[PDB]
Amino acid sequence: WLVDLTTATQPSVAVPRLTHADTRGRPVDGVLVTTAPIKQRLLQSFLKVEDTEADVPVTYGEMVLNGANLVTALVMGKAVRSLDDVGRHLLEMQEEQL
Amino acid sequence: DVEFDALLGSYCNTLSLVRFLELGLSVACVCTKFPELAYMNEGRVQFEV
Repeated sequence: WLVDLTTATQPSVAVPRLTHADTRGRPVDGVLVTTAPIKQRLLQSFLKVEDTEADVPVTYGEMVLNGANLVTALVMGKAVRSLDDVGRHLLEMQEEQL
Repeated sequence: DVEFDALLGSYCNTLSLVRFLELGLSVACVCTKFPELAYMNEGRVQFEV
């Protein structure tokens, strides 16, 4: 029945960056969540504990932002070089996202 | 304002490349290929018993 738990599900799409492992380093492919009296029953005669201390990532994950950017800048005057500074402000802020 | 982002923690598995010679079934074959089969009419295989 416990094999019917672990084989009724298709492994998902995403590969994580850091993976949970043993002290040996074998990766873990699942999580059981039980109540307390069921866990005491399963750990006497039906299962075996093979490890106690695991390797676990600590940092959260971050992103690469490539967002649609918005430009609002006041311009004093109507000249060619003074209106191109709105255009320079696009590549000034798109550089800061790098 | 529509922001486009991308994760850095999780990457997909798009293709699952299955080769037939990775399988256990490839014993029961004799996988010899032609690069010309469509040009061939009735081919024959002989047995002497």
